Amino acid sequence: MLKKNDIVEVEIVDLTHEGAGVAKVDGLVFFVENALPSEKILMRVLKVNKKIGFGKVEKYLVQSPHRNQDLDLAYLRSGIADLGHLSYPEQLKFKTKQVKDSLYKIAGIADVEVAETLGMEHPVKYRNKAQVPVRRVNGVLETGFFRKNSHNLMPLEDFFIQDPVIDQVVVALRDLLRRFDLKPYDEKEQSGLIRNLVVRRGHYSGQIMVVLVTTRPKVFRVDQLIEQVIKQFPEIVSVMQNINDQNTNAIFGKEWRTLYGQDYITDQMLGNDFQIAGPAFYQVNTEMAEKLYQTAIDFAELKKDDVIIDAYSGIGTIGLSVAKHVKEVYGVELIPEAVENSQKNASLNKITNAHYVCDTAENAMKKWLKEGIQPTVILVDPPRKGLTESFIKASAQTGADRIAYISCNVATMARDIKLYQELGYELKKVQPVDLFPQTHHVETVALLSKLDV
Repeated sequence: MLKKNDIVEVEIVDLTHEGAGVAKVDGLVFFVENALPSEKILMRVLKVNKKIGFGKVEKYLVQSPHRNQDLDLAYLRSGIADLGHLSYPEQLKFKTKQVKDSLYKIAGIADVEVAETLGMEHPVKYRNKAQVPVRRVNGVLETGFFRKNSHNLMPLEDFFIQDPVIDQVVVALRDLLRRFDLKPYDEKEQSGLIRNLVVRRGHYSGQIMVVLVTTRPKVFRVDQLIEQVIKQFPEIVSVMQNINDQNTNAIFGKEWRTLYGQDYITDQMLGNDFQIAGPAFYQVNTEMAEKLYQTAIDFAELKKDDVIIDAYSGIGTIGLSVAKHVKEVYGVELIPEAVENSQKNASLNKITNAHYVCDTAENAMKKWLKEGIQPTVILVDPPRKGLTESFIKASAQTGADRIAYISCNVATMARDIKLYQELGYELKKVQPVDLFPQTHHVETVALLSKLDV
């Protein structure tokens, strides 16, 4: 029976969703960082639980031909790129396999085509938004990212999967915070001023918003700091302050202040302009979010007479992306300011057939149906937990023939598919999309239809 710090020769026989190698020794299932299937390693036992254990590679005996040798290990240990040590073609095959297995094991479905995962051509340097903690590390204010399962900042300048100009702004801000003697936040002490930096840069527009996330309102000589950072980065259009005075894992507090310029940037997606506030949700991989939405559009076979419900519409990106293709878009969104933003974004693009309600999806559907609206397509991008039975039955009660389910969690998608099948919908096609390349994340578009069943 294995002990911690034992060294055992194992063959890696599987890979978890989150990118851990799997070995099976002495009745236990071991999870091993930075170890790929068919690799043979000397494994250092780090921890033994009842049915599972944890290990480390002491030495590679056989390295996989699918290993990417050039990845800095910082990106695995920060969880920035959980699959970054796997060749990109095998990353895609793995995400495809996971979708297929979920549909079979959860929904009992084995006869539906699952397309190979849509990948990114140069799957690096892509995020249009940084959220970096600011902490003192080794006595110096640093920017970086937390080690996995911790709040220990790893100082980083190159974030691998982030816009390099954003990386440069974060470094310039780091150095200005140092020159101006501004103190980083200390979670244990609840001391200091600077908690986080959020930097958004338009993928297409290059417009930059700097958010200083601070514990207190007053930031000494911040006007001179702003004066100098905009000298280095004239593309900065907004310097915002968010005050978070709470002991919480949430990034943002309630109060926002504009210190310079605008309180938003403008960026483009599928040909439309979007005004993006500090706390708005906006896909960080614009290049692949465009392909994701294009996939749902293609699956739904959108016609100019279709009436679309954009369920959980946010600041409007999905419905406004399809608005030019369909008769009417009805968006439901629970957050009123998001509805405000989606109305502004419709107006900015002169889109007049997109209408938003702030309500629950069930109540909006009830009222829309009472108003005579006859939905024909529902586009829904549920949270990780999937849809409720109430939502599924309500969406089915609308009579909508096609439902494009944009999932960030294949497991809850397969569960929801089962109920839609009981309700008379057929699962027609499935397309995984690599929305977050180099990571574990599997995004899936599923087409459900009660036509031709």
